[PDB]
Amino acid sequence: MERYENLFAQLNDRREGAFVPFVTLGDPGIEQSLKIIDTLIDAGADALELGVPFSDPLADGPTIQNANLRAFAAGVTPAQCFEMLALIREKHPTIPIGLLMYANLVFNNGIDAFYARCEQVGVDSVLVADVPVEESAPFRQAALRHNIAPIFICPPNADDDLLRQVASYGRGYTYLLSRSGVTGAENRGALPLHHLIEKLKEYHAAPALQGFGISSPEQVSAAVRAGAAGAISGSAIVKIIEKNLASPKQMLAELRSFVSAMKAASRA
Amino acid sequence: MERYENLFAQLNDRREGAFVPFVTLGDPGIEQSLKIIDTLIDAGADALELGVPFSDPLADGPTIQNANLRAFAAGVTPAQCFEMLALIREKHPTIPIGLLMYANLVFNNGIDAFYARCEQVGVDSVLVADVPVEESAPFRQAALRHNIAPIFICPPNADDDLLRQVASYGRGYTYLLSRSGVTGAENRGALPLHHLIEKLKEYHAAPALQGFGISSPEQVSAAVRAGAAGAISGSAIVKIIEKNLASPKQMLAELRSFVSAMKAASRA
Amino acid sequence: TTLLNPYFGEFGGMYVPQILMPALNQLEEAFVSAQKDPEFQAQFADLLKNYAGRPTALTKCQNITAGTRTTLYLKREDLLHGGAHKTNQVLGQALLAKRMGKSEIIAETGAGAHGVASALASALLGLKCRIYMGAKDVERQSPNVFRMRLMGAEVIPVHSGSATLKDACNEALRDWSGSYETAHYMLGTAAGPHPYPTIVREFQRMIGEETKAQILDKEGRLPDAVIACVGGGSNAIGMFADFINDTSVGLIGVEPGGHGIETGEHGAPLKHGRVGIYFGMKAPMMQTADGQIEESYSISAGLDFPSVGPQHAYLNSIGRADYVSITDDEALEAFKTLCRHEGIIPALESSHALAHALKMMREQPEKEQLLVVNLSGRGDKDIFTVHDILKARGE
Amino acid sequence: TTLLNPYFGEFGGMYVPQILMPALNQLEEAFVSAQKDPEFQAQFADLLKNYAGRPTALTKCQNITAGTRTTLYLKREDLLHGGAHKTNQVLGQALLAKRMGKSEIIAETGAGAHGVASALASALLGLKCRIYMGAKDVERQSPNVFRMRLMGAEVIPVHSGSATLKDACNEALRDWSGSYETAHYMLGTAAGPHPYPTIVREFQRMIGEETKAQILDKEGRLPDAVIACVGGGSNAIGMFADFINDTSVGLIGVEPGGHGIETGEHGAPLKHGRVGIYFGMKAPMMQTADGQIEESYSISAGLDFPSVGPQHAYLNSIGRADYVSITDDEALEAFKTLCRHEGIIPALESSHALAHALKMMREQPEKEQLLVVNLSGRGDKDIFTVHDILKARGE
Ligand SMILES: O=P(O)(O)OCCNS(=O)(=O)c1ccc(OC(F)(F)F)cc1
Ligand SMILES: O=P(O)(O)OCCNS(=O)(=O)c1ccc(OC(F)(F)F)cc1
Ligand SMILES: *Cc1c(COP(=O)(O)O)cnc(C)c1O
Ligand SMILES: *Cc1c(COP(=O)(O)O)cnc(C)c1O
Ligand SMILES: [Cl-]
Ligand SMILES: [Cl-]
Ligand SMILES: [Cs+]
Ligand SMILES: [Cs+]
Ligand SMILES: [Cs+]
Ligand SMILES: [Cs+]
Ligand SMILES: [Cs+]
Ligand SMILES: [Cs+]
Ligand SMILES: [Cs+]
Ligand SMILES: [Cs+]
Repeated sequence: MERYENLFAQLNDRREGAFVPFVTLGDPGIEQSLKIIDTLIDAGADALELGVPFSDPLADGPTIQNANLRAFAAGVTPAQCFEMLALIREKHPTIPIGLLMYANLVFNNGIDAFYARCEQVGVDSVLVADVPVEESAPFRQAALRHNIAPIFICPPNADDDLLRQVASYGRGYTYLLSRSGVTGAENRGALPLHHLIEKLKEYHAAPALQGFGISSPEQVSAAVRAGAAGAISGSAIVKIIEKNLASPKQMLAELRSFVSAMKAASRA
Repeated sequence: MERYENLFAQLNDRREGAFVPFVTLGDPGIEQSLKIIDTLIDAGADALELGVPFSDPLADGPTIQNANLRAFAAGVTPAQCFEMLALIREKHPTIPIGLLMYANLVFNNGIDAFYARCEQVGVDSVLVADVPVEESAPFRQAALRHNIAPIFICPPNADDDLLRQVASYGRGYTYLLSRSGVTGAENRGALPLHHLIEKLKEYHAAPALQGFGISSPEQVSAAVRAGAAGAISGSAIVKIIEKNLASPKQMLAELRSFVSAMKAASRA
Repeated sequence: TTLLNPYFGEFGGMYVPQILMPALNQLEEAFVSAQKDPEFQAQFADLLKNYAGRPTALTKCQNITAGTRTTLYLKREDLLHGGAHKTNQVLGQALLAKRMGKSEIIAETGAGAHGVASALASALLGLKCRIYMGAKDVERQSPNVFRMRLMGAEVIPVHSGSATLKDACNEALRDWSGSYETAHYMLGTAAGPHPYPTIVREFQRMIGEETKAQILDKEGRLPDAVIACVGGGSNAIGMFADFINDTSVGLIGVEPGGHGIETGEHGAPLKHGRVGIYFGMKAPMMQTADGQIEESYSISAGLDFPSVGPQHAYLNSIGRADYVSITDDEALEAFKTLCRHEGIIPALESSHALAHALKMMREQPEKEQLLVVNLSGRGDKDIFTVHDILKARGE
Repeated sequence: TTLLNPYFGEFGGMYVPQILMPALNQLEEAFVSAQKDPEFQAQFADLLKNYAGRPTALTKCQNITAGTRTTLYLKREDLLHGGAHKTNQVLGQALLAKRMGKSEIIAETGAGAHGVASALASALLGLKCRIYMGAKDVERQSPNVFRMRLMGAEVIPVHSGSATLKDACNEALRDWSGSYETAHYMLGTAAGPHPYPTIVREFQRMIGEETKAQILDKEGRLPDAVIACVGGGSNAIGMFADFINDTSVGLIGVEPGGHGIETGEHGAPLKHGRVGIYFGMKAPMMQTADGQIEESYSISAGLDFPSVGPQHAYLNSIGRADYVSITDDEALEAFKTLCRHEGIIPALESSHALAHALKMMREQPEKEQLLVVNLSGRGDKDIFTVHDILKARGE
């Protein structure tokens, strides 16, 4: 979790929001995924959200459903993803690395052992998409025992009790959901979040990152203006992968251009 | 009916049984059927039983079912059959001609009118296969008004009441059923009929003709020995037609040979 | 002589070969005896309740009558084991066969519903069952043929005549003409020679009896009309019987109009045929001008009997019951309507009855009327037929 | 917080994204309220009786047990409208959707039985219904797809993941994640996140309640065991619930053994899978060694749910219920046996329960035992599958 604490302190000194891309590990193959991730970092990503391919990604729309399918077509396994994660950390000392998991992959060989492996490879946070706060205890406890931030979701209609729970239990960052539904760039959130942002700060929550439907520079700047510490973009990034499967060089060029633009939007 | 009275008196003087073939009118076509019928007569038939093709011949086995179907394939109608009957009578003054009908063909354009047409063309008897004695009144009354013998069936298990009814109501001949079931040469009757024959004579019934499954000379002689006035053979005759469809001359040759043999069996 | 009147006015009778008369007399005696036998009635009631599922629901259909003054109930014979009302009377007839000491069953079938009903009753009661079916029906009703064979019945294709239902009816009679000492002929509708129209009515009359009780309970009065489709007449006479003496209750029978009465391609002999004698009875029938028996055409294969039971012809002649027709297209709109608005897939046979009730409603939507349609069976069997029409139509 | 315990021992829970928690809390409140509401109970009882046909028969099957000391009854859920027990709980859930002010229904389906059940309930109650179905199931279940479309439902093929039932389960949850203010997710089995395992049990428990009353009436005692097949667990928990406190009554659940447990080609996670977290619950499931969800294989497409309801896993763990498996070949011998000897065509799902009862009998034919099999549905839908096996086998 300390990598997030350091990042947000540095960004606060630079008067800057964080820009955080999501990709699926191993999409469209292990080697290309490693190059994709290095490109995202070189182009300005402040942190990463990384998905382990799962057969049943029920919080994801079609863009990311298809990313999971591509990684499976390449034979990507969770073991290979942990090898990837170790290599990513070996290349990049300070960038916060967060995983997007589904519960079965965490529980499968023991929840404690999962978080112990995360700590071994140098992961900083874990968001388990199908574990709500009510079911979170063994996940958040294992996370904290292994110096991993458990990432909690704050829905746009969170009542005071939920805000207080997410504020108390979470570390690293608070995931500020743009809207109901599932991941995807085709649906932009239309609800003002600044009240939630203010209450999370009042309750000393981990800094908020807005996510879901973030696909444009103006949304990154809007998140910062509303008081969030930054923004996460997944589908828009994965779209670029999907569009450019036939040309790995054009794929990296377009990823660089997009991430550069999105990061530029966070400074100002 | 008088033609039967005269025939049986003449046969009694000749110490002879009657041999009576059945064929379907118009099987396998009108012209060939006319030649078939003249051959049966020339070869020794004492009387004829003639079927009008009907869509639903429910007292007939497959051999005669198929004869009906052949006549229909040739477009044979009841009107054409009555034209045939008029021509047959115009050729042959004394031979008794009996029809085998199903009820709907008799009722269709009026029961009285049916029997009036029979009298006009020179038919001598009508057997309606699906009218039991219980339903016979309007049929037997119309028959008698038009000098047509109504032919009644005596089953091999007839009780005294049935024997008395068939004896009282019938004229021409009494049809002595060989067995239960439907027409066909493949099933020979195995029940002794001489008791029924004796009771029919006691009750002054029309002379008995045994029918169903008669296919061999020995059965004709057995019918005479049991006290019947003769025997009817249908399927065996129709079989010869069916076997020889491709060769009308061989058909007539085989019909002549069969009828000659069967008639010879009635003398002795 | 007989114990009961074999005629309904001038319709009905016993037009079978002499050889079959003792079989009809035996069956009539056994039936009259069984009807007085409280062990027989109890065994029948047990099978109807615990094996077949009686009583069947009476469903009030609100969505399809919304905004009119029609109240419509459906008597749910579709819920009976086997999916059609045929099950009631085959259970009774199988008990009659046992009563007479017979352990074999002969049955006819067109589209296969009665064949399946005969085969299930025979399987339950340990009877050896053989079923005649026109070869053309065999070829087009593989699902029902396989059901009969799974239930241990022998299915014998019939190739004579037109190779359809009437030809199977003849074949069953041919067989029975030789086998009646050991086999019972389990006739599939309220037609044929006496005593079958009477037996089949009495073994279907629980339809109308239950309907009367259910409508007294729900509405406090009798229906204005009860409406049933008419193939041979069994489901309709089963619904009508208990209401015949309730002279305020309309009895409406619906024959298949096929492509339209005027086309000649229909199955409506009661109103558009000609009285003849066939299949053991004097009754209206589909026939040529010179008296050959013809097929009944309908979109619904179960409405293929080419005549009608004699009690219907009689109830019509005296004006106690009224008979109408419904075309293929009207039946198919009623099928789609019930699926979409009530979640019930009706047999296309039953859809003719429903189509007529829908017309009674739509024509006079401010007329207060309490109607019951006999939903004689379910329509799972018909979804391919309906699919194919809708596709060829471009829906 | 919740009103009811979301767990059965260590099984169950609410493993959904945070965004769906208010939807589960709303549904739980509406259910608890409805269960105390005598207007709700009366409306449900009315639909169950007059629309669906309850109570269902309890049939004593004499031919199949002849010469043994087994008495076998079949609870006839095959006679319910729709042809399977699924109809009971979809009627209850549709009433819950109305109670919450919703007029839209979302449902998942594998082989299509629950899709058809959801579509009929929605058509009856005037609800707009959309049904998710894996594209591979769509392609192989044209009859059920057409039934859903005739009933006015939208069927949406799902192409993600393995394009089968689990992927439709995900898609229904994805949709509900955005639409729950106006739409109710009508889950098709006694599984998923709380409160569904509890709701589905309570809306199926009339199966066991009726069975208890019917067996007290017919035999004067409780059964020695009640036996039900286990897909997701709804028909089995519906039969078991009212007997759980009758500790002398055995509760036997039968999972599909497919080609044989040892082949890995089966659908028996309760006994041969591994506990995981998926579809909103912690439960035994079919999964790879590294935690990817797998398909359940059975000859019976209706036994394709790749996990099992959490109450079954709990009843097993405490030894209150016992779970066994039956292979494709055992199920197919039970299907043929019931057709031939009782005239009832059982669903291949239900045939697994019957196959296990037949084994209990045959293995120990002098053991006095009173058994009830839950005949969860009819098998008309299965006659092609069975035909094709028998042909390929040369029977
Ligand atoms: O830009 P988009 O719309 O694709 O959104 C990207 C999100 N990817 S992620 O890893 O942050 C992410 C975060 C939370 C998710 O679900 C949960 F909220 F239920 F937990 C799913 C994915
Ligand atoms: O020689 P077979 O076995 O073909 O029998 C030939 C009979 N042909 S027939 O016209 O006499 C004839 C006589 C009676 C019939 O049925 C009835 F008894 F019910 F009335 C049918 C045909
Ligand atoms: C057989 C059948 C009919 C027609 O036969 P009836 O004897 O006239 O009742 C009607 N509906 C259904 C569902 C049938 O199976
Ligand atoms: C759906 C279905 C099953 C299996 O589902 P459960 O939820 O386990 O009951 C079993 N039998 C039939 C007939 C079905 O339709
Ligand atoms: Cl009364
Ligand atoms: Cl009680
Ligand atoms: Cs905190
Ligand atoms: Cs005489
Ligand atoms: Cs009369
Ligand atoms: Cs109304
Ligand atoms: Cs008809
Ligand atoms: Cs717990
Ligand atoms: Cs027994
Ligand atoms: Cs299963």
